[PDB]
Amino acid sequence: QDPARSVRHIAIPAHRGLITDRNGEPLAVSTPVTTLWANPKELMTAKERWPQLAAALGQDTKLFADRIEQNAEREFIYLVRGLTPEQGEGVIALKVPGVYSIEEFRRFYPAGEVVAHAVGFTDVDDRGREGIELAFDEWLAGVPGKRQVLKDRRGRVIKDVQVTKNAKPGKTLALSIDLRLQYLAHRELRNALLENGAKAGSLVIMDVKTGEILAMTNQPTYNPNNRRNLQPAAMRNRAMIDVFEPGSTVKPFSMSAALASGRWKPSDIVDVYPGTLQIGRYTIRDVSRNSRQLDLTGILIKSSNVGISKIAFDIGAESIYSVMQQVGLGQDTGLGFPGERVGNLPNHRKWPKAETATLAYGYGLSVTAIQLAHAYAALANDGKSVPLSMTRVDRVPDGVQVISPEVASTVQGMLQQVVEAQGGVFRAQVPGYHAAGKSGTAAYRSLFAGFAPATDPRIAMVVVIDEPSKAGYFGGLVSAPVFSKVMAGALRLMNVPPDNLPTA
Repeated sequence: QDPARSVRHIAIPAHRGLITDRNGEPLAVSTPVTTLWANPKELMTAKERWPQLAAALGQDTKLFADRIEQNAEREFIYLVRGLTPEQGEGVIALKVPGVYSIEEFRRFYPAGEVVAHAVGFTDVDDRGREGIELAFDEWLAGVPGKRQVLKDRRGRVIKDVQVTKNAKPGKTLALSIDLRLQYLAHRELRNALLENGAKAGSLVIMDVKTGEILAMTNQPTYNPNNRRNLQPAAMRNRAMIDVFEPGSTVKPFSMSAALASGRWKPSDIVDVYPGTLQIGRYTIRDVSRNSRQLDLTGILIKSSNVGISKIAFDIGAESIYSVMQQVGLGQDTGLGFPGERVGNLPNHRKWPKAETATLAYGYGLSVTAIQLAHAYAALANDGKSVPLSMTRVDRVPDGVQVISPEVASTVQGMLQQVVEAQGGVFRAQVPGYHAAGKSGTAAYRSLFAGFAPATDPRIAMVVVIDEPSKAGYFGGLVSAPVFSKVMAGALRLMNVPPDNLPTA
């Protein structure tokens, strides 16, 4: 016979660590629940109790009975996982022979859909599946304990023996996300999609000095507390997973290389007439073709592919590739989110003219919205690229000085003109502040990337609107007004003073 007594092991689930926003607002909270297990050998002695037990478990009478009967020779099965503690005590109070309980936890997400992708969610086993819950799973999960119970020959629990290993609680995590800014970004991106009839979109806000991600929202979104019917489209963390060719939004990096070469200054003029440039078989074409001479700021205002290409041929692709690589376009962010996409930054030993030109005006490389925002953050932070963080930064790390402060300041002023000057991106203007930025077109994505205050930058932001299909309230670039609204609120939520003084 089997021994009259045996010492069996039961895991002790650990309490998963609290996730908060940067201000301590709870974002993911472990909630006590009760799991019930049973010894079928004992249940088989108390069959008249089964229907009441099945009812208390929310299970069908006959499906429940079938399950016990088919497991009659086992000494352990789960009856139900994750009942409320109240529902649990109700089941336990039936006093059915062979019914036992385990204290576990399940997550609740107080901000729900507002921060769905960034926070992510746990699986049925309380394990991180998406977002920060996934990226920091080991930190948040801790380590289960193990305890021993004395059982008899038929698996009846006689008593607790001891705990052999205590559970190590999961550890707390404060995100860089500011829920105040995340709500503003979530609301405005949702409104922009509705008014533009768009498929999807993303918005990222970064602190340019600290590398912190202050907001990251995508549409569609979902309620992580109720995923019954959640469609895969909604679950996608587009800001980190969708790659696209950034188009004219990378011209400022080409310009930074031009100004660093020693060969170009902002007042220089390039003749871009007639809005095309033939290089062998290939023709470089501007979208708008109403220009002849443009200064360097003009090339940006007009999104002149021709103009930036002539500059690129003069300075060489290598110098542009170097800046783009160093600011992180097509490069690992270091954020450690499994499944994050890196995109691609093409390299060559001998750069063909077509590849040089297209790199310079943003085709042939592919990036994510996070990378684009980090790149603009370096430009905004006087050329210093601080590593990205999704967690609160108290001690600011050194950044790599990727662009000289002087070149960065010059480009900031050019991008301020892109927003402010006649012919520029009118609806990107941020009332009460000077803002700086650049539009582009990634079945298209509308892109806007920028920062503010333009003369002393604090915040960088990228807006991506995927496949707009309906006319919005304002004309012009679809993503521009979203930048305007979100930047206006974010700057004020952060108490950033206006930089548009009357000449002081």
